[PDB]
Amino acid sequence: NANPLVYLDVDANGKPLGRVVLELKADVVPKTAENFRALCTGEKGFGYKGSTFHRVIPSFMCQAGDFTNHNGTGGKSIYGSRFPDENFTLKHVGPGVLSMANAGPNTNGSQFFICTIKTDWLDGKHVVFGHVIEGMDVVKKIESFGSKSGRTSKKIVITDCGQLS
Ligand SMILES: Cc1cccc(C[C@@H]2NC(=O)[C@]3(Cc4ccccc4)CCCN(C3)C(=O)/C=C/C(=O)NCC[C@@H](C(=O)NCCOCCN)NC(=O)Cc3ccccc3CNC2=O)c1
Repeated sequence: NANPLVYLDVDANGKPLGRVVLELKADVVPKTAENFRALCTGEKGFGYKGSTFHRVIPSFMCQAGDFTNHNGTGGKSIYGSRFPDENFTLKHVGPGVLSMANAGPNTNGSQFFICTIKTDWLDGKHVVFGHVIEGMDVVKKIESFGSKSGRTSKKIVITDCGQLS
């Protein structure tokens, strides 16, 4: 079975930035990939639609997915509030890596990040589970509205998301 492709359509201050297309590596991390896929489609009754990129740091990563507290302290997975680190097989190889945000070991929920640089120091600490395959330019636009603290200069909103099937 082919790896799922999913999308995020992103606004800045109500103005469309475009579409990010992500391949989820369900072959290597099936459980982590399925959580993200299901949060994109909303099929458990909750997910990413309408939530924000709440922490964006230039030359590091763009972080999103806290649809419960919208500030980096929340989120939940389709398995429960948190689920374990599935494996650390895939590595933070460069820009475009899609990886799980966490608050330490075995705290995956819904928050995720897209790298804008090789973040190798996160290897073995954050579960990588996909990669940008179209729309890296959009990711760079998101990055342009970040700051050193991560606070965004514009409201960055995932206005739609889903699975490309
Ligand atoms: C409950 C839950 C479940 C799943 C995910 C999450 C998100 C998770 N919430 C948090 O921890 C906190 C703490 C808290 C409070 C209440 C409940 C739970 C936790 C709240 C949000 C703000 N909060 C801390 C940070 O912001 C932390 C930054 C950090 O960990 N600082 C170290 C160096 C940096 C790097 O390497 N910086 C390089 C800078 O180079 C700039 C170049 N120009 N590492 C990082 O950011 C590591 C990293 C990596 C990817 C994604 C996220 C994160 C951080 N995890 C968070 O945000 C929370």
